[PDB]
Amino acid sequence: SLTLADKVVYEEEIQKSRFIAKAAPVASEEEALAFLAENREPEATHNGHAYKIGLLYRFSDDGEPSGTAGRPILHAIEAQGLDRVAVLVVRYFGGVKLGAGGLVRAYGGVAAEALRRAPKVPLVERVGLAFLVPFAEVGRVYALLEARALKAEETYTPEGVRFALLLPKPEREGFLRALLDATRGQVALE
Repeated sequence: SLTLADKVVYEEEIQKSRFIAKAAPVASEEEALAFLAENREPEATHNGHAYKIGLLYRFSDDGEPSGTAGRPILHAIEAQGLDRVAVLVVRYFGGVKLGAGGLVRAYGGVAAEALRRAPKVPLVERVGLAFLVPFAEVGRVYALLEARALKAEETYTPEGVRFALLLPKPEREGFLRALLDATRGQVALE
């Protein structure tokens, strides 16, 4: 999954209605509601929104016909493979009715455009690994760590060196395989 690397604002007029999409990365529901509260415009016709944080998601039509604003925004977030993102779409009615179909395309479309234009970065979960290395294998492990640009907490004991490492979840498997290979399996995973 990708998340936003900065906040973005994108405005577009559709059949005279003014749509302003404001998006930001959010790592907790507290942050999502804080962002929405700060960016909502009280005198707008509607402040539709949606956000996704892992399994947690939320969407709101704020008065628009049910299913025409909130879900389309959430679908735009999901369609671009984003997570830990909140999107608000402020709307100022301009005198021309868009119709349910047009609303779905407007809210979803403007949210999608804002998300496409925003800078994005991979959403990575940091995880830890710990293992005990016999003294005969320590040299090979330090070389491996250097070779993979990894730094670890080290504890020297009578049975060898205990290493504690933090790294991206997607890289955990590759590292353990590299470790087991460099030491020919002579290590105790903890």
